Amino acid sequence: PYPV
Repeated sequence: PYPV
């Protein structure tokens, strides 16, 4: 989530 950061990025994924």
